[PDB]
Amino acid sequence: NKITPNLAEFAFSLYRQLAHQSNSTNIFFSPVSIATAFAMLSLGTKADTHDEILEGLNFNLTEIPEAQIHEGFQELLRTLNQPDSQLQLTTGNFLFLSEGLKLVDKFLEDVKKLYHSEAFTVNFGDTEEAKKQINDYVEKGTQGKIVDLVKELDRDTVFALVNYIFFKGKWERPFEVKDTEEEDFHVDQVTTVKVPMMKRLGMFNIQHCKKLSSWVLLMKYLGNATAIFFLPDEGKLQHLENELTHDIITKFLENEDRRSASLHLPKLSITGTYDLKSVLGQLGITKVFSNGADLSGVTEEAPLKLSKAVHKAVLTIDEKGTEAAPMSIPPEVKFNKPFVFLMIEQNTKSPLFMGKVVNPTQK
Repeated sequence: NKITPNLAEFAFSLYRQLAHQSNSTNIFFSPVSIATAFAMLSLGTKADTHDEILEGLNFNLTEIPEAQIHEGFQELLRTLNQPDSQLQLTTGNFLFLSEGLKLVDKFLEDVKKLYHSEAFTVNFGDTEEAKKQINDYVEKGTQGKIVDLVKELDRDTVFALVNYIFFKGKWERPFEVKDTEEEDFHVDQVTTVKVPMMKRLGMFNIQHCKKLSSWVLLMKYLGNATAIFFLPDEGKLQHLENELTHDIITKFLENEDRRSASLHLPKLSITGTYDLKSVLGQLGITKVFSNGADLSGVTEEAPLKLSKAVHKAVLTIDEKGTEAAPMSIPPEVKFNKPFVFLMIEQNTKSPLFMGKVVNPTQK
């Protein structure tokens, strides 16, 4: 591809932003899902409001232009939602604009054409009636999987953006279920939760990276995906999260050896809701949320500005995989403690998902 280099960093710089604010919760989101959502939204913005968004995603408009970025995002977004694509990954965008605006046509047009997104006008006057239409709009277009999302709306809201994404993959080489069994997972030096622990002795592209001071495991997905797990040495969690860099993962990936290992990957299902305004705000993206907001590409009547931007992602990890099938002690590698992981898109290498698991039970 050609944006992986930047989304990769966006992914990271986005991560150390949500992690900074609560090193006690699980963290899970799709860097691509979001960039896509703002790259999409950028379509209806102009001037600085516009350039500030694409830059905020680590793009340098003077060394590459939009009419190529949008090109790249769409090439990737296809890969995922594609036809044969049985990777089981759903994702979309909701756009709620205050009813009473002659919204430019072309916009809605492009939006629901390339960036898989739908627009719905609502009555922001009634703080509760909008809350209602929305929570319900979402619960309908989400197949009833996301309920009562928006807990509480604002008062002067006039534009709201909801971005979602569910994912549950099957591995190339699956785990027998008769083998998984409950085990201790040390979330803290004091707390300990019991959790189902999938286990399998196999040939892995696992290796103990000294630079990151942590075991790094690679697990291929059935499809155009790949998951990389990082198990950090005692108290090296913080370090790991600090020394991570695209150039490093990139190298790891390149290598092609493989050695015996006894894996203890935990069976888990986690999600993560986040309010982007604040975070992206820290990452440079402000105008679209401020007052000047140049959203002329969306409406030409009154002023307008993104008031709320929410992101919900859901992941499920299990033993599922392709239906099918005393001489050198292999290293035991048990993920029974906080660990960081990242999902890559096989073709483009872009960062599909990113997270930390601090408690397999927490929600």
